[PDB]
Amino acid sequence: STIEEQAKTFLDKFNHEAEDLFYQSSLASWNYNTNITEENVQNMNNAGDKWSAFLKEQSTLAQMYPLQEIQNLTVKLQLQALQQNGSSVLSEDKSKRLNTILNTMSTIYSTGKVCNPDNPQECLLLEPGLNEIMANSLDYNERLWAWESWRSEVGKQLRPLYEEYVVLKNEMARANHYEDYGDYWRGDYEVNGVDGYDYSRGQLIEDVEHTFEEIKPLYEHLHAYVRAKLMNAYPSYISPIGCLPAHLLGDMWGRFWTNLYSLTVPFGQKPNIDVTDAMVDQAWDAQRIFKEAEKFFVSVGLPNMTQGFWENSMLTDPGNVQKAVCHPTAWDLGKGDFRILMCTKVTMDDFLTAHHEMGHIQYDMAYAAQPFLLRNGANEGFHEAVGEIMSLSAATPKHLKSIGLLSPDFQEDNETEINFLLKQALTIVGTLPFTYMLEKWRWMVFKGEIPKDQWMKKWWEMKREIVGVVEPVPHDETYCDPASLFHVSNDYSFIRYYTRTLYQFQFQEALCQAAKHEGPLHKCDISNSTEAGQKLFNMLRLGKSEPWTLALENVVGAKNMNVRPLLNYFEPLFTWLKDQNKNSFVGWSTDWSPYAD
Amino acid sequence: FGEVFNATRFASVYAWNRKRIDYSVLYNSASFSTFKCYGVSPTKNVYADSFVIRGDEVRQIAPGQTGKIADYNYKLPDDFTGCVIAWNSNNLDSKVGGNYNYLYRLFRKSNLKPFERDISTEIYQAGNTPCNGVEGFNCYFPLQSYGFHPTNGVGYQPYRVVVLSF
Ligand SMILES: *[C@@H]1O[C@H](CO)[C@@H](O)[C@H](O)[C@H]1NC(C)=O
Ligand SMILES: *[C@@H]1O[C@H](CO)[C@@H](O)[C@H](O)[C@H]1NC(C)=O
Ligand SMILES: *[C@@H]1O[C@H](CO)[C@@H](O)[C@H](O)[C@H]1NC(C)=O
Repeated sequence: STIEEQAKTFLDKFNHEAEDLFYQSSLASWNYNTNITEENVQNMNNAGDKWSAFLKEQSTLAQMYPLQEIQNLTVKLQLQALQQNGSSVLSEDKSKRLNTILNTMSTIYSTGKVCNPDNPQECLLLEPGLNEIMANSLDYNERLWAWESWRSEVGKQLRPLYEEYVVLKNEMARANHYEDYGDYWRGDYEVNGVDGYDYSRGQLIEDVEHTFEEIKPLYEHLHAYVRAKLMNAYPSYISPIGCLPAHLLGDMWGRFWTNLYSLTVPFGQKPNIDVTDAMVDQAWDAQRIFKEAEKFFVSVGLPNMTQGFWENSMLTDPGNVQKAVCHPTAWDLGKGDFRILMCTKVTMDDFLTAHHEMGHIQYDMAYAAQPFLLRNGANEGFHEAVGEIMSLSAATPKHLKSIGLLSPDFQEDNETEINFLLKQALTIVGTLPFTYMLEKWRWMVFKGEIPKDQWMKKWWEMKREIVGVVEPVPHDETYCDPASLFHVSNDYSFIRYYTRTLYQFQFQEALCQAAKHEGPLHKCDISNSTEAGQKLFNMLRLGKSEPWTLALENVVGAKNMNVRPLLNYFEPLFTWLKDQNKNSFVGWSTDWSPYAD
Repeated sequence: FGEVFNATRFASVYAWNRKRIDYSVLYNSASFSTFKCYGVSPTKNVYADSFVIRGDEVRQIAPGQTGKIADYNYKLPDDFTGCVIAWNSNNLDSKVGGNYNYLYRLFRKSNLKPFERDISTEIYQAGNTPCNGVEGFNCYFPLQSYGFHPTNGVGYQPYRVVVLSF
């Protein structure tokens, strides 16, 4: 009759009630996604509303159990997860205002479309629209026009809405016993009550800054190389001692540098390793791709996929017969029901994506044996890391030759290795400074270090001193550049990508060491390595019951993040870049501008 | 053994059916997922206890096993001298939208003694304040229904279990 037994009984009831209230919602959502009809939409909405009502009622019931008189860590974690009230802490009027602001911001982002004065009647949306121009066009004027137009409309529209959003979210976070909303976001990594594994919210900022400072030289060399190739592309627009313009980074926000590959390819004569033609020649289907992925996951040691996976999954595209959006997604409907929904085609990219979603489903199957609430990753950056390490293992040339997809006489020339490493760099290293900058700006904006009249100035100072990117057109206080991004204007955390990359490389190095692989880390394949599978599964079966530090120590032997694996993955490329940067200025000057130079 | 293994519908595990009744053609069916005999092999008063449980709880129908099914629904002695037969019935006992007919007791004050059947639906009194027959804080109905669906996993699919006690 003690509080411990009462909480245990309440959780016993809640685990059984939560199942089949989440399964029905999952089934309705799956039916809506696979079969797009209005009745399916209504069924999905009804199921979601019922599940949300059940969740709020259970939270209200669970708030009556104090955490002071609880001695078990699992019960305490479940009650902490359930008791969390969130936005309901505010008044009804405040909640309605916040919901209206969030919905208005999302709608303004989605419907936003800039139109040139020459023909206002016909103009481009965001997708594909300006994205195609920012990815494929080589015109300085067109790129600058698209960038400036999208900013001048979207940021001006979302500025006061973002200010009100910041105020309301700060109020909600303060009402929930937090310093600010940034503290609320950093609370996803808090560990407490465990000896030798505690992790504070204030430690996250310190760790991120330390790892970024350790990463900086490689980013500087990559930035210098990209700037040299860009000056080759753009003769009289980019200074050799200054930063890069924001509208020449290959995409809309400078988040990724992949589209710069064609401009910055080291050896254009040598082609990339693309096996699409071989896949077509061998008559490979989506079922074949998924069977090879399952075979790889069986070889590494993880079990094979259930029969229901092969009978209820939408591995192909039904066609015009029935409409279905097929963003590639792994579904855990509950009660041991796992599915994958994606229009798998005959392409190496689809091959890697199939392995990625297969790894997601394997991780879900691994932690499905835990109680309902404790059925997520230990922290928010583990699922994606697992998927990406599966993709890296599947993408290696050794695996391609072993599965019968690359000719045995293929020579792994070091030029191809450099090209692959530079592509990986443009994809991975070029986004870490952007993520760090954006999260730091949002955190100190929530904190209050940046007054409302210094948002744009501090934003562009961070662009200049951290990312090494300069704005092409002067901006004022009527602009809100961060809101132009999807995550910022849709209330989404962003440090997950940084932590995910770090965890990705740590896991890869750990499994390669377990697999007894000799040589470069980028030529590593964990195939046929049962010990790596054992370590991986031992980490995966914990769910979120144990602190993420404990799982990190289980895999890599370290309790915290580390960038040494990331620097080891790019060592050949780092040496090559240092060789090519002997006669170029490594760094940037935060004074030069395209308009003030 | 006719209606024992080929009944139209089986009973709930808490209200498990008990019937008083050549063990070769039964073993050679080659269609039973579990045919575990304790003490006496099939080749070498009889009670037939029939019910339906979840797929992953079949292992709880063995002597010396913990779990809610053994503690509160169906307990066997450690000196069991019979056989336990379990087979999947996904086609029979599952339907689109769920089959909520089968029930099981989730809460009790104490564990069932061997070969005990409990049917009373008295409101569980978890806390100190009396429930007074009304569900509320620290007051839960002890019986919960299985959510059997065709698309459930093998560990969540319905399983028909018959226990032969000699
Ligand atoms: C999709 O939904 C429509 C109407 O809800 C229905 O007629 C059709 O049979 C469904 N498709 C499938 C494959 O069940
Ligand atoms: C917490 O409860 C679980 C069962 O719910 C038990 O296995 C575990 O030993 C308990 N932990 C502590 C520290 O009492
Ligand atoms: C794994 O072992 C199988 C069976 O011996 C073999 O066919 C396959 O090529 C091996 N894979 C690797 C990457 O060595």
